[PDB]
Amino acid sequence: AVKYYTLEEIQKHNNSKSTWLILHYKVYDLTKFLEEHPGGEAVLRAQAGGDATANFEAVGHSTDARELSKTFIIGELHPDDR
Ligand code: HEM
Repeated sequence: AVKYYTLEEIQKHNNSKSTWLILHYKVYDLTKFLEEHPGGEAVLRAQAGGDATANFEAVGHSTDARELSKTFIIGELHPDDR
């Protein structure tokens, strides 16, 4: 099924193990991609656990990168949040 995640639940995934984040109300686990991500782990980590939409777009990310993101899609932002 799809499953949605609350800001809370996503928040708990900001550290040492699980880097989740929200881009455009869509939740992405990239925790295993930290080193792999050619923008550094640190910035992903720092932005983990919440809205990183503005950060993501402010940096800017190609079509490839946008499509890549979907491969790391776990679900969406809970309809209670938005
Ligand atoms: C949706 C998940 C993400 C994927 C799949 C992804 C993928 C990529 C890829 C492939 C690039 C290379 C640039 C391109 O070809 O577009 C990149 C660069 C970069 N990303 Fe991400 N990214 C993600 C999320 C984020 C987030 C949340 C941040 C914000 C903190 C971030 C910050 C950066 C930075 C700073 C660069 C390097 C920009 C530069 O120095 O030129 N990324 N990313």
